[PDB]
Amino acid sequence: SVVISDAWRQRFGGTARLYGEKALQLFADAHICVVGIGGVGSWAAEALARTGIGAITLIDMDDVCVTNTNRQIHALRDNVGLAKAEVMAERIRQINPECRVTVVDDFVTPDNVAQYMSVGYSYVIDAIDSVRPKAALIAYCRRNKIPLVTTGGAGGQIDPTQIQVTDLAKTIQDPLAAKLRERLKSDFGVVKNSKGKLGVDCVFSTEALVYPQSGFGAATMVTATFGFVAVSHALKKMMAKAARQ
Amino acid sequence: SVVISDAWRQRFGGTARLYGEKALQLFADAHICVVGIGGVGSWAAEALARTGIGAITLIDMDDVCVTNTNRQIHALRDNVGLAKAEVMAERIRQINPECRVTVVDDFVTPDNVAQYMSVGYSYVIDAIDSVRPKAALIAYCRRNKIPLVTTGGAGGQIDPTQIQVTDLAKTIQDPLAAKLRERLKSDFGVVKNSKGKLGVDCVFSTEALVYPGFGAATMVTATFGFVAVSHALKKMMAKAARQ
Ligand SMILES: Nc1ncnc2c1ncn2[C@@H]1O[C@H](COP(=O)(O)O)[C@@H](O)[C@H]1O
Ligand SMILES: Nc1ncnc2c1ncn2[C@@H]1O[C@H](COP(=O)(O)O)[C@@H](O)[C@H]1O
Repeated sequence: SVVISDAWRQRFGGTARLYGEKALQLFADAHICVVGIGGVGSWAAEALARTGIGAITLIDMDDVCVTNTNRQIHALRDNVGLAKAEVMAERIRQINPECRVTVVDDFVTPDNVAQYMSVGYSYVIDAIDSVRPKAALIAYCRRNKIPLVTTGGAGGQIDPTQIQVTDLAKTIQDPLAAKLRERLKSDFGVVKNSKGKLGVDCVFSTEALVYPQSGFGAATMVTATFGFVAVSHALKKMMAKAARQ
Repeated sequence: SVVISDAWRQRFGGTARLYGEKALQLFADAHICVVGIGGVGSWAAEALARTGIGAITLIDMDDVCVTNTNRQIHALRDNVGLAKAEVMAERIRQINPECRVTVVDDFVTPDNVAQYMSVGYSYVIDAIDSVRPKAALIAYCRRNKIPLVTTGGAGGQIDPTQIQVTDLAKTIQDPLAAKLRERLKSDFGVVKNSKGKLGVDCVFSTEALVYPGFGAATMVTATFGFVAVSHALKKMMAKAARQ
């Protein structure tokens, strides 16, 4: 068990009062991986750190670009050109200097997924946009019963009150999730069971897509909320599993 | 009237692709006030900045405290003891150096609300927690037809998906909103109309409250702020539309 220090309780006393003391230790002992530190994942990383999660792995090899500014928490003038994962790690150490943060400066691929998932995470939050690796990550977590939550496309959306969680097989107005389902079947033989489910939790929105005005655009209000609903769903699952034990 | 630089178009290309060029220009010309830079308002200030809003005022007098860490974007070790509004202003300038950020290092009170509120804001986001000033700010904006969105209670809640916007008269499960309508009536004679509405937009959640000083979580308090900002932008855009 990670030891909760007096400074930890000052930082996260509001966490303890919301979720209880048992959950505070559960979160301090957790190890959560965020794959893709972008429009969804950067805000997922922020939320985990601010809810007293004791260890966080960040996996991404992209750098902060000026064009990230609309929707990524790490996109500031002074960060531009630095590695997203490294920049987010430094911000997490500012939120909670006792959080153990690991940076994997790499992309997940069908060939390295086993080694990066081999670590035994409490939860994986998949926030990547490229469909091939996303399918491979999902296929691997599902087969190995690794707790995972994924996200459909967060672009082309303006209403954060329509964001919610469903089985991946049952999303709508999400072309990314549809391509994902195709690739899961075609490359990994992962298909719907009899009850019509893939057994994979997906954050999506019922909102009708807003097509490019002036690729799809995006807004913090929506993309960040994707990440926050992914974190809330993961924490809730973790707590349910602990109580069940 | 703000001339959108190319640097601005590089920052907010994605904004333009989502809301359109006309909206982008409307946001660059807007001036939005955020009152209370806490678990709700700090994320609202952030969303405002990252959506290309061209002028932002922040009103708060409190300092960043370690206990803020669970739910406020400016709560970081090196910021502790600095004025929240100034820390947030500095961050906004790092998001968009061309943004015009004004810090009011004061609390809104029933005696200074007209002086601060009547600067001609495009929109006011009220994210204050104290009931009496909050009633006063709502009553003033509503009497003066200042576009306002207010936020109810964000603490004691774990489910960001239950957050919504409705007329302040129709909120449920929110004691802060209930106390506000009471105070509005008693101290300002602000009361429901014919249609049952008070004519005030309120961000609230239908979730039943979790009693341990409620706790709070970023995933919820931030989403209150994000939903306030999306609502304000929708209303401004709809008003622009209808020329
Ligand atoms: N295979 C991958 N592994 C890890 N991160 C990825 C991978 N593919 C894409 N990403 C990242 O996922 C993030 C997607 O965010 P966005 O551009 O905001 O949708 C970006 O930061 C990408 O660099
Ligand atoms: N009358 C007021 N005028 C402006 N800001 C206020 C007022 N009362 C409270 N606040 C701020 O509202 C914020 C509430 O945040 P929280 O404590 O997270 O609800 C804090 O940063 C307070 O300092």
